[PDB]
Amino acid sequence: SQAPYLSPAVPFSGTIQGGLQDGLQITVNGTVLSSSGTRFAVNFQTGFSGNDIAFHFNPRFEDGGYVVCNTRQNGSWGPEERKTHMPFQKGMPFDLCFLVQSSDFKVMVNGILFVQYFHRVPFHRVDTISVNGSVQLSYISFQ
Repeated sequence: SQAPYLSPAVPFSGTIQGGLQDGLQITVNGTVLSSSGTRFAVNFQTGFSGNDIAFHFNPRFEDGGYVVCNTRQNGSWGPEERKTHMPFQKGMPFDLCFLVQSSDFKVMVNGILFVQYFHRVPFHRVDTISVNGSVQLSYISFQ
């Protein structure tokens, strides 16, 4: 059972030991920084390059607050899935949980379902989690 990453520095890249598995939970506990920019991202990808991101979760404190989800494949982005809600507040730590399922990721914010994102590329091929942008991390954990 994988040990958590404690206070990882941002921008962060870490192996997921099993790779994703149906039933796996990944918890990201962090805080958006005030007056340090307007977006951050959590990426589930294959390897460390950044060119093949199965699931890009991208909150943007712009235009009212919204979040974009997308997939990148061979360094081309597909169609964005936007949600016009900002479930994060600057200065407030959040628990952002990703549950892997057969057909989708379920994304919870403090336990409440935020977005469901259907796999565009096979979940089993994901072996890496990455965070970047305007956020400070406290931990990333696995169950």
